[PDB]
Order: sequence, then structure tokens, then C-alpha cells
Amino acid sequence: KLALKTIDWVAFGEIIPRNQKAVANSLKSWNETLTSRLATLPEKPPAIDWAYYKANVAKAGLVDDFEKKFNALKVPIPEDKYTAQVDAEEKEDVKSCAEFLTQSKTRIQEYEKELEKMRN
Amino acid sequence: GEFADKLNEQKIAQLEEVKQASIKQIQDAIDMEKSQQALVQKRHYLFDVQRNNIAMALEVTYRERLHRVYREVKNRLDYHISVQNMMRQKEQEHMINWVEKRVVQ
Amino acid sequence: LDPVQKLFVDKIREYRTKRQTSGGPVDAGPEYQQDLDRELFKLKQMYGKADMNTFPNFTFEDPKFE
Repeated sequence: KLALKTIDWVAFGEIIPRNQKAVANSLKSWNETLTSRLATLPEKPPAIDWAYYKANVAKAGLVDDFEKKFNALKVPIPEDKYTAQVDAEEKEDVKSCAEFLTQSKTRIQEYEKELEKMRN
Repeated sequence: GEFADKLNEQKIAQLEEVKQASIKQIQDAIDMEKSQQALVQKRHYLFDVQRNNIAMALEVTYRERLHRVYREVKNRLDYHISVQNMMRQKEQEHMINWVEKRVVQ
Repeated sequence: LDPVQKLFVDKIREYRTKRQTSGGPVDAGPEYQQDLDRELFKLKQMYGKADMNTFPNFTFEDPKFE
């Protein structure tokens, strides 16, 4: 079972600069593609009627050999060598997060200070 | 008499710019706040889409690997049957020709 | 059509002599192997160039991103 950070798409639409809409588009479709994909690609494949094959063979314990070999062959799960995003994120927080937010707050302060005066 | 009118119209004009500024500034306190709220939640989603994409792509891959092992083994198995089947047919085919050639003798 | 029946007999007998024969496929003729080999080759085409007597190797593809 997978974890999958939930996602509201209209927000995602609203955070991409225009010069980057391209990327964002491809990112969306891949997701959709990928999703469709998993809907159709089953967790595991059909089993294998070993008895039947054992029932119709000719080379001796080929089937026995194979059933054994099949089971307790552990297929590797692919390394996630791909989360450099975590990094590209933390980076854009240096950027977006703090820097902008800090300045926005300060501007909201002065505005407020400016409404202060005007009350008197 | 005029003393008043110019001054008064002056005095109104003022508070007319005052109310105006005041709306315009509070509208801006407002925008700023929306800008923020957005950069907040908002921005992470981009990276979340990306991380999600990865997760899936590995799953598909894992699954595909599994399917491949199946197809390939089964494929090796089915080969033996298809072969066996071909032999029989050919052997059989041959027998009938052996028969007629002999009975029509 | 009563006389007609005693032919079933004649077929069996000839079935019998064939079936009673153990030394490959009866009355070889070099062609048999040739044809055999030919069809044995088409199946290679169908099923792949591996040793079907053997359990398969696997080197898996890395994932792919678009």
C-alpha cells in the first residue's frame, strides 16, 4: 500500500509562473497517465497452474525446478534514487517561503501603521 | 462667504481622498494576505505532485517486473506444449499417410 | 452395404502394423527431420531465442519518467 500526498489541482494551477506552465502541464498528464496505468496494472500477475504444466510435460523435474525457482525468487524493488525534489523544495522555501513572506509581513505592517495615522 | 465654500470643498475633497486611500490600502493589506496564504499551502503541491509521480512510477515498475517474470516463465512453459503439440500432429499426419498408402495397396 | 462392413477390419490391421513399430517414425525418409527442423525453427521465432530448457535470467529496466 502507497502513501500519496493528496492534491488539489486548482491550487496547483494557481502556483505556476507562466514561463513554467509547460512543465506543470506535463507534470499533470504524467500523473493522470500514471494513475490510469495503476488502475489497470494488477499488484501481482495471475498465478501459474503448475500442476497442469507438471501434468503436460516431457523433460523431468523442469516444472518442479521452475515452480521452486519461481517462488523464492525475490524481484528487486527499484531504488528511489529520484527524490532530489525534497531538495529543490527546501530550496524554494529559502526562496518563496521566508524571503517573500518576511517582506509581505513588513509591508502589511507599514500599511497598517499608515492606516494608524489616518485614524487621527 | 466664499471663504467657507473653497475651504469646505477643500475639507471634503481631503476626506474624500482620505476614505479613498483608506479603502485602497486596506485592499492592499488584503492582497498581500492572499499572496501569503497562497505561497503557504499552495506551493508545496508542486513538489507533492512530483513526489507522487515518483511513487507511482516505481510501483508501476515493480508491478511490470513481476508481470515480466510471469510472461517469460509461462512463455518458456508454453513452448514445450506448443512443441509437443506440433510433434504429435506431424507424427499423426504421417501415420494416416502410412495407412492409406498401405490400405490403397 | 452388409458386405461393405468387412473393410473397417482392413483399416485396423494396417493401423496395427504401424503402431506395432518402434524405431522412430515408421519409414523415415530424410524429409521428416527437415520439416521437423523447419517447424522447430518457426516456434523459435514465435517464442524467442532462449534455451527453453533453462530457467530465465532477469536484468530489469530502470524506471522511466516523461
